[PDB]
Amino acid sequence: NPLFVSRPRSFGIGQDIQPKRDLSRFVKWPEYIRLQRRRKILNLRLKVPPAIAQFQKTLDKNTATQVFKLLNKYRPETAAEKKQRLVAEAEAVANGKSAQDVSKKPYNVKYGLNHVVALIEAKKAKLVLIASDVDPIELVVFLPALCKKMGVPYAIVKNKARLGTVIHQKTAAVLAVTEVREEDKNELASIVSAVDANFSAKYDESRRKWGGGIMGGKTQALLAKRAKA
Amino acid sequence: GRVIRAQRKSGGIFQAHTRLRKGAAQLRTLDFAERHGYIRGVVQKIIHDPGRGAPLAKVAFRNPYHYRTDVETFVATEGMYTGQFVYCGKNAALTVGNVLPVGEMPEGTIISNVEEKAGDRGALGRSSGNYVIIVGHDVDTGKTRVKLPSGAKKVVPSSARGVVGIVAGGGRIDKPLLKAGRAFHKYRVKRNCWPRTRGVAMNPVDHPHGGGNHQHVGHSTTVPRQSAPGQKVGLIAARRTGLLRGAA
Amino acid sequence: LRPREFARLSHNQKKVQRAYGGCLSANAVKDRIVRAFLIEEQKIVKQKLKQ
Amino acid sequence: KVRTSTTFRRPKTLQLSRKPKYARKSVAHAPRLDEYKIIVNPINSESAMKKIEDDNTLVFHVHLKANKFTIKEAVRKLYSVEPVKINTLIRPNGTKKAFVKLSADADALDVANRIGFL
RNA sequence: GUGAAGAGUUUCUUUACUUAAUCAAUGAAGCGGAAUUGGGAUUUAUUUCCCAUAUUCUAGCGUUAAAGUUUCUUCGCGAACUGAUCCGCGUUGA
RNA sequence: GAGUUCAGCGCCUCAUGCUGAAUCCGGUGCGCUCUCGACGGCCCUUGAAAAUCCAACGGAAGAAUGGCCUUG
RNA sequence: GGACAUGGGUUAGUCGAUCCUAAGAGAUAGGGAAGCUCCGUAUGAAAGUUGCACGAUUUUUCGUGCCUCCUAUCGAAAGGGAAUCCGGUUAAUAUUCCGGAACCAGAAGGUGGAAUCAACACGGCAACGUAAAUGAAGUUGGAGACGUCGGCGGGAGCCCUGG
Repeated sequence: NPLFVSRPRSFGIGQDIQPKRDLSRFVKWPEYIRLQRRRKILNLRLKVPPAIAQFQKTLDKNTATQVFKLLNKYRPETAAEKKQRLVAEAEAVANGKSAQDVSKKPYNVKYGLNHVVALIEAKKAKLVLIASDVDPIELVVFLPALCKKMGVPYAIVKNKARLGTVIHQKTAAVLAVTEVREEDKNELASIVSAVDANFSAKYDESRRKWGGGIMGGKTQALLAKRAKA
Repeated sequence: GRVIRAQRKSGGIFQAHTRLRKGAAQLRTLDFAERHGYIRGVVQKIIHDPGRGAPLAKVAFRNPYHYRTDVETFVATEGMYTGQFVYCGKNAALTVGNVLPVGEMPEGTIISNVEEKAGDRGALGRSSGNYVIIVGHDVDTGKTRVKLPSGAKKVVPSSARGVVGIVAGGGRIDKPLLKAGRAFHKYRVKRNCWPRTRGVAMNPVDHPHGGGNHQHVGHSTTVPRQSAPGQKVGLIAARRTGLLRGAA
Repeated sequence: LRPREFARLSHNQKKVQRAYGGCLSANAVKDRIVRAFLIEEQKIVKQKLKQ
Repeated sequence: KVRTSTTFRRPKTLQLSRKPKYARKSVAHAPRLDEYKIIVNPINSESAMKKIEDDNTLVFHVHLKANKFTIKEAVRKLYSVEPVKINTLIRPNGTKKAFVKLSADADALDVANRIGFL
């Protein structure tokens, strides 16, 4: 015990070699990492037009959870389900009526940008879910305006990947709900009411609300200190 | 005509002879130690740099981040000796041989190897016997006014570093070369610029001044500033000519 | 000897039996020892007197 | 994700080895320069005769790409004699000549007699 | 490009900002802001109005952690915190 | 035991063999060439780099057991 | 006859090239240029070869992890550089062949010696010496590695001189 003695290091300027510390904020990151970080910085800067800034507003956790719970009950058939249905239809067709006599009416969430746009124009989509991270934003920038013009409920949700998960795809740009079962009629109506109270009721206000335009970083504190005194 | 010697000095055989040169005379990388406190180095060598009148100083520092030592190539200041301790930083003492920010020093101090911008590792006052005088300061938008060896007044940010003292080497131009041999040896370790043939001694094809039955220019030697290459010879944009009979 | 001729020698023939032997002279080693001891003693004195 | 160095370096990948679905060449080539391409013919000039009868060395006309290892192996497996040293020469005509010294337990004269150029 | 003034439904100038663009340096090595801190002024006090750093030693050395708990419940040179305050849109400067 | 010089024998001489001796004692240098050692003068001229090799500071790691038959 | 014809002749771990770098040349990243191509050599690059026992029977180079200012090459038969001498031999080769006598580098570990009974030697005041005298990373230092001229001192070879 007497042999065990304290040997501290001052770590001051010009005294001891500095210990190992995190240098991530000073690391020269690769080009693609720098690009994807300075991109988000650039979007934070600059005045974003309202048609693009409207996608920064997204459904909260509980409504998104409720929406996806409704979606999971209406999902497209997988490969095994499609094969089984085709086998049953083929077996029944030979010794009976057509496939419509053994196959029920499908109830699933419509997907595909062109298909969803056509449904909105045809006033058949009772709920529209628009991804908030579509890299070419022109694909969905007109969707809120089209939905408002056609009077159909539309909501902006995160994770286009999560939207594609329900339809068993890597990524879905937009999902549409047209027909729902009786046991889920009330759930769809409540979801529509909550969505309309957040997006349709504020569409006119969001048309004139420019996004971004925040200096942030160090200069925000610098301006605050200068304006304090 | 023909391409003149001035146009031919773009490189090739006109490059500097740098085989025997020991390295650049940069001060140091502006780091945390110099920005906030000071760092101590030991002058381990004072050597001669071929092609340069002033001596050079090899100074060994201690790396603040790794187990290592860094050897610098300061421009030697007069009075410096091997084994001397030099200090570089904001909190360094006003002693000859130390490197301090210009904004941390009083008015009228004589310095050398002064930075034009904080971090370029020395730009002003580097030749032997030359120095820069700190004329004044300005705290608001911190900038320091200094007087250059040519008499010009320059404003620099009050974070540029300079070495207290005068560049070693004293008065070198006071001694005549006394023969072409000394001139030959002086410029041999510098570049291919010596000797020089007069333009009037050439032919009209070679130089604008060449030709004629007598060695003469025939046109005013003062040429405009906006002169094309090949005719920008003689006195370029001369404000005045003749003996400087009184100047300040 | 030439630089590669030292590889054929034994260890004791390229070194003097002393600290820093074969790298520093005896006088240089003595100066370093005295300088180290004196500076450390004065560092202890400065620490104690700084209170 | 603490980084103690102010630089980013590429991480380590598996780097799987080649598992081709077909051999690029159908049939492997036979060993080139085995023994018979290495050893061409003996030399029986006057100097060669003196070498055999005095220095116990045989003189050969080895191939240009044969080295002192392949020559030694070829001599061992073609004449059942163990060389002790081999000297290589390239003649002004462009052909390689080999001086192969046999051990003291083998007479080059009888070996040359067995080969059939004496 | 973004925000403030001014001029007898408009664009001329300045007066600021950086994210466009430009320059320089570096192994893009410690940038900014909070919390502790005491000389300090409010004032029967509250950091409220204020900025504070650890190495001047003479040509020595300084790296691969010591210490403190506490997880093991010490073959442990065994894991973690701490020693090295916390946070972040910016490698730093112009 | 090499080389050199001299003296003989065979006398086709064959392996060109065999057989006798000497190859010793001293000295010299402002001498010539090369080299080494300690110096001095000159420079506003200060008169390459790298491969490679060596040394030092430092302390990572070690386990032979029965005062003797036993390891690294 | 250096002509003509027919044959023969050049033997290396130690001599050079090969290795290193100089002035320079020149891919790669990247940027120009209609393009042939130009600039550019850690340059605005995710530019890894290397350091460390975590598995591992039991006395060891085989898959992770955490890692730190490395880096393309070409470029000297006068620059740097590991190491061979004597005698003899051929018609013609030899520091290469023969006889004798050595040296250097690399690889395993074949013996002997040395220290360590419980881990890493002694002697000398000291300069320092020995037959050995455990030493990983990291860092530092030295050699390589250096101008010119003049005189002085020594050695080798040659020259000269007495038997």
